[PDB]
Amino acid sequence: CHHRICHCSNRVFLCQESKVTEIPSDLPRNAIELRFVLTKLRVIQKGAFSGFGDLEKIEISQNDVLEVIEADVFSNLPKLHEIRIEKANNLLYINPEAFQNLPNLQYLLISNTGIKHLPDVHKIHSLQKVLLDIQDNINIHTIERNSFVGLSFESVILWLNKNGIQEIHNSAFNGTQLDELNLSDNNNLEELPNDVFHGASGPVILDISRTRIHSLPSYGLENLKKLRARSTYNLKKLPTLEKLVALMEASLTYPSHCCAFANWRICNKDYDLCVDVTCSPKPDAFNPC
Amino acid sequence: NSCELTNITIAIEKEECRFCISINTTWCAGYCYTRDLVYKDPARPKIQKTCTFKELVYETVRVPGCAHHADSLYTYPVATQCHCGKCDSDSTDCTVRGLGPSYCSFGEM
Amino acid sequence: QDCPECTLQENPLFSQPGAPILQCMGCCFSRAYPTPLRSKKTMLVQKNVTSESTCCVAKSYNRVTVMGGFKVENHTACHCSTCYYHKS
Ligand SMILES: *[C@@H]1O[C@H](CO)[C@@H](O)[C@H](O)[C@H]1NC(C)=O
Ligand SMILES: *[C@@H]1O[C@H](CO)[C@@H](O)[C@H](O)[C@H]1NC(C)=O
Ligand SMILES: *[C@@H]1O[C@H](CO)[C@@H](O)[C@H](O)[C@H]1NC(C)=O
Ligand SMILES: *[C@@H]1O[C@H](CO)[C@@H](O)[C@H](O)[C@H]1NC(C)=O
Ligand SMILES: *[C@@H]1O[C@H](CO)[C@@H](O)[C@H](O)[C@H]1NC(C)=O
Repeated sequence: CHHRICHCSNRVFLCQESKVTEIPSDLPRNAIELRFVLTKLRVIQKGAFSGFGDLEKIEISQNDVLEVIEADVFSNLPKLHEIRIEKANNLLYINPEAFQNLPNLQYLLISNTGIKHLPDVHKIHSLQKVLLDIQDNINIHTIERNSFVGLSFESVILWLNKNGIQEIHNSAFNGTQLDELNLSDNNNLEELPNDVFHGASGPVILDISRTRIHSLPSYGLENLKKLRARSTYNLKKLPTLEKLVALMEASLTYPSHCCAFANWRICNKDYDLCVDVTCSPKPDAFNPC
Repeated sequence: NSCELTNITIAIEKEECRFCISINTTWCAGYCYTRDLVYKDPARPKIQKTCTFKELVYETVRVPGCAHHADSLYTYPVATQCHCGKCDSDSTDCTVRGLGPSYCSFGEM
Repeated sequence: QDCPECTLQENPLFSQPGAPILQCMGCCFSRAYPTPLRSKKTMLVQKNVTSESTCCVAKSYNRVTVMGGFKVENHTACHCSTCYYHKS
């Protein structure tokens, strides 16, 4: 296979190097995979990847002159399950109309970009379980109300770790089925408001490791099974096992918290074929319990 | 399983002199066993290993100059131990494809 | 010592006689090397090491229900593709 500027092999198109300044008009509609690496793209044009009814994967990596993702860009793609927006140091803005109806989306990666805000996902409406993985985006400082509603009709995994988050609004997770939520390595994050988990299932897994979070909310943790709070020094007070009923594993900071989980606590049939809280740090060298 | 210390050739790019220098070093490459889970439970063990550095060291090499631009120093990491484990997102770029260890903006081998 | 390729195998837990459950499992190529400077120019957060990795995942499947009530996948095809759960 051969294209004017993009390298091609088995309906897979890799558009690499500085010679690539605009997304080619002559890209075959049958394309399965489309990659844009090391390009001198300044903007990804309004409705650029619309029409590729076969296209299942998109990659936008290592583009140092990309600044904006226009409206209607990720539209008319019934077969797309994966988008990867990686290493885009000058990408500051994403039009709240960029992510359109993507019914088979399974993975959205936004890593190491300069984006000032989270992506607008209310128009995705995927039929699939979605993994929204947003990491190393130091210019993202706030998760606003209803940030993930309409992303999926299915349960969702939300990796919002290693960004620059310091504010989380009430109901930020409303109208969402939260499977897993990772807020770790957002060091400036000082508090989890009480209505953070308002109108949201779960999460089953929560990671607040290496955060200045002082306390957990009174409700919303009724489904929490795994809590990861490594180097979460501002906590010190945890909810009672009457509130964390579902909790079965917990990797915390203070060994005093583990002592409280010990000494207190079937199904028809490595694998968990279905007993107490698997807590750490658990040292006996100093206790105190 | 078959993740081990392999010999590689890397490119050190002196942008100002419009060339790269080749340096044979030791890094990681090989195969790791993975399992795609059949039962998608939120508390399931969704964990995948990759072939990557277990421990590393930094090495400084003298990169030549040309004209109007003097010879500089460049520090690069070297694999010391490889393992099939988690990709350390803190230090590593955990991706599908990179530009290649011997990537140069001005040539090839 | 060797690493068998990513292919369909019978799931021990969910499989039953006459009705096995097929799962993608095996080995895929993954590597690591220092990040080229060209890449470092596009990274707002610097990463000195670069990991290129692929994982054993189902190319296609069919949602089924077994052992009274378990919504499990019966994998029909496998390939080494994108790793979603390999990072720390
Ligand atoms: C919560 O989400 C629903 C849609 O799922 C919406 O109708 C409602 O206004 C939202 N509530 C708040 C508090 O924003
Ligand atoms: C790597 O290269 C060095 C020097 O050429 C050699 O001693 C060594 O045997 C090679 N093999 C491995 C696996 O490191
Ligand atoms: C080291 O690099 C040279 C190129 O400079 C290459 O030809 C050779 O295979 C490498 N290994 C040894 C042991 O010289
Ligand atoms: C899984 O797929 C195999 C092959 O298509 C089939 O024989 C088997 O009946 C399926 N298992 C279930 C539980 O439907
Ligand atoms: C990363 O590499 C650069 C030089 O290439 C250096 O400034 C930095 O200290 C290295 N080490 C770490 C741990 O980032």
